[PDB]
Amino acid sequence: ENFAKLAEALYIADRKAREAVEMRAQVERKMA
Amino acid sequence: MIEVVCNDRLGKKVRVKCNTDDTIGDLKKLIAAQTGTRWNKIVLKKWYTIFKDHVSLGDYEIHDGMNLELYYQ
Amino acid sequence: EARKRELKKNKKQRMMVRAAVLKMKDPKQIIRDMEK
Amino acid sequence: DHFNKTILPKVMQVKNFGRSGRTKYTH
Amino acid sequence: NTQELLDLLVKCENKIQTRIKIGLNSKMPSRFPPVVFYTPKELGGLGMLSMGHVLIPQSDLRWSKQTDVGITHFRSGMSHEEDQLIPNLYRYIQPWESEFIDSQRVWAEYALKRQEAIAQNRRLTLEDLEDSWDRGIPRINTLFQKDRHTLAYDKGWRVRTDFKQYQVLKQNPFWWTHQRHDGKLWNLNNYRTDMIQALGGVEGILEHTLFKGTYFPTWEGLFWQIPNRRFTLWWSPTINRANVYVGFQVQLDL
Amino acid sequence: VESHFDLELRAAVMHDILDMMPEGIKQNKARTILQHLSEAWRCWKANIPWKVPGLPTPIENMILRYVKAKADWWTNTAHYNRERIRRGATVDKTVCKKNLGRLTRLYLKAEQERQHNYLKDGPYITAEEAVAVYTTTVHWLESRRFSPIPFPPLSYKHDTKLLILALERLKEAYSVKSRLNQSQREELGLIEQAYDNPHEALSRIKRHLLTQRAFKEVGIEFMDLYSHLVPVYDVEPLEKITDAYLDQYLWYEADKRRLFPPWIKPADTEPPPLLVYKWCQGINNLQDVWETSEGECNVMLESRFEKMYEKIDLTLLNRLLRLIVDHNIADYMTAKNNVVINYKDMNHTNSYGIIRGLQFASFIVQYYGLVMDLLVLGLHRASEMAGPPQMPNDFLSFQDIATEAAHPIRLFCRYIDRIHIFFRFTADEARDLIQR
Amino acid sequence: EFHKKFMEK
RNA sequence: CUCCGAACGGUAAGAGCCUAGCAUGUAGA
Repeated sequence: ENFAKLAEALYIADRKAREAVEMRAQVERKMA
Repeated sequence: MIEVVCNDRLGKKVRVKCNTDDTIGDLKKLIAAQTGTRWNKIVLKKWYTIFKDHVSLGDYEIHDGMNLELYYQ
Repeated sequence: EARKRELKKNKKQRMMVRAAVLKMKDPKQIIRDMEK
Repeated sequence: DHFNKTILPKVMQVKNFGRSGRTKYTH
Repeated sequence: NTQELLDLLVKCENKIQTRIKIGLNSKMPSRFPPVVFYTPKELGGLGMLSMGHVLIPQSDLRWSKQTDVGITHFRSGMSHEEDQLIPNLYRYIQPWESEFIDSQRVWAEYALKRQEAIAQNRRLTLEDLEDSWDRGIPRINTLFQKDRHTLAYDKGWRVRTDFKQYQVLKQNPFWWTHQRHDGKLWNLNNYRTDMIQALGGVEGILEHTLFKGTYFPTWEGLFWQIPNRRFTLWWSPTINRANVYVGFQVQLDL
Repeated sequence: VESHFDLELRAAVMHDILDMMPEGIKQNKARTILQHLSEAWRCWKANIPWKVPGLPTPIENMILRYVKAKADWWTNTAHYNRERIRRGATVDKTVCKKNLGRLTRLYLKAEQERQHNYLKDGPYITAEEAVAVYTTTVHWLESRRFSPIPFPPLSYKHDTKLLILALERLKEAYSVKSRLNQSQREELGLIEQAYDNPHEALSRIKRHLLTQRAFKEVGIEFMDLYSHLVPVYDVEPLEKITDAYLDQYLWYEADKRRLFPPWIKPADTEPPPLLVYKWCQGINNLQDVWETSEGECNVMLESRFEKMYEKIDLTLLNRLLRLIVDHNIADYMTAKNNVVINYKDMNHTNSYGIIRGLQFASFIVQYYGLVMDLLVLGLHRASEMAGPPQMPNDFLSFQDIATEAAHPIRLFCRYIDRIHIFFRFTADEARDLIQR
Repeated sequence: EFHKKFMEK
């Protein structure tokens, strides 16, 4: 039951982390 | 020097140490000394290849371990 | 090791077959009946 | 017994699958 | 260095000899020379590359030929000491210490020769590389192989060879190296020569074979339950003698 | 033997049918109920929720009890066989296959239970720690400047060479010397069609990598090992060809762009020379590694994670693969890692772990170990052990003595699953560490 | 039972 | 430096002819 909720939380966390990492890498590439 | 196995399937598995160029009379003496039977009564065979009391040992060319079916006269 | 027992069984069967073949048409069965 | 029986690796009494005995007069 | 390792190798070789000599007759005989095995398949035998001390007795090297005067008996060279058929395979491997030292000495000369060729406008001269042809770190034949360009575009074969145990249902001893990229991991023809020398040459090692006669006065290869029968017949005198089994001689009906 | 136990169980079932609720003597039933119980036990042997319907309550209860008894006897026989497995005591030829099959079905049930636990329960991968590991990999890639995988187009020269090499490897693995099967003929035919039509084969493989996001039933096979088993899996032939293709492409791209560091690299060399010599000489080539006049000390840490398989974040695997490889091939690899599993009769569950038998698996495991190495060894230590991308170091070399003299760790190695560490540290750090 | 068995086999 | 072992795993099976050391001691008319 809670496994699906934990998996959805992990997926949302991974998506947010990927978006933030892409933004940070773009900012660094623009800075360099 | 040669080691011979005067063997039989009737409670006589004897190991005599024979000389190289020796005769068979002395070999029969040793077989009696280790087996416990009169000298002239012993008989040695290998499928009716009766070895005689004058033909030498190196004549047949026995070597270490050549067992011999023992029989009595 | 068991191959020896298998070969022994095969040889025993072959020997029984040969004995039956020699006895069925034997001189005392076939040739003896040939005179009758 | 024609061999030396000293160059052998550790020892060889008999590999005939019957070594019931264990002795060599070391003590 | 592992004494237990060598002792266990000897025990395992003896265990194989069990049923290697017991497969024929359930006796476990006394003497039974290893020459029934250490003759390679080129002559007919097995090719048992052994490591344990298989002492060959001096009373198993007798041969004669009745040609012009009579049966001139002879014997191989065993007056010094016992016959050491397989003294040690470690002596004929060039171990990793010698391998690394020879590599450090040889790859530098290879680079020097390559620089001299690039300067002198020379190609891959196999004659010049014949001195540094032995093993390299991988086999130098791979450097001058036929699939050099085709094999150079594949990096990372060690992991593939490692996980081949999952990609295949059979043990693949390829951890040591790759047969293509790394080349060969040993050489043994010198060991075969040493073996045939210790057995008293071909004529000495073959006095047990039945072709003392057979209309074959010389060595001419004609190698055509085929191998089991061929083996137990080609060693029937060396096997079915009297100084191995007990002396319960039995003759046949005819 | 077990036959006596089975006969006793059958006799107990007959006695239960006669006495345990026989529904009165009115021309009662026969061994058909025994056949139903045997079928139910066979169904349970598949680890399925099937049972023995079509009977009353106490009949079903007695059937379940007898099935549990027979299964306990089978598990006990399997434990007794596994006890005489390492040593063996000269086991026979027929008992080996029976013990292997029993252990195989036991492991199939265990893997099914693990997959069901991962599904119903939520044993996640420490989502905070997961985001941390992802950020660490991001910074590592940014520091190394290792670009991602430019997925193969149909406009490359050495792609035909890679396809021919994959065909050669698959042929050398399939048929070694006089070996064939019902499906092995399919593999030989696929290899022949590829050697004949390499362009069409490469186009088909590109179509699979761009569109194919699934896989067929992969079988399981246990290698007849004594101590540690080597489970070999079966795959599809065209799937195998595409697997080898994109695998070898990933290997070539990584070797070209240096996608892997030297320490995590069982690689082009022999294991004993490289490992022993480099390791020992690095232990000897350190900056006064053997000096103990100042109370210094040295330690060696050898271990094995035992968690590079069956405990991996598949979602994190897909995330990292997208971070380092394009979406198509990365998603295809993530799908093939958890495609399907099938026993002789059972159907094991995917989404539990990595399928090591599938091709292109060594890249996955090495990248997983690389992530774990970036986690354990850290950033500065790895940045000093590797060196910059403009001038990296050797397997155990450095740009200067200060690169190793600063941190405690001086040398590192890593196998497919093994790991080895050697670090020096002064007595002040020793006292602080023991205090902690 | 199953855990220790699968761990040591 | 004296501790030395024996049996089985072994002798194909066969049709015609021939020779013999051994064994009961009785019930009953």
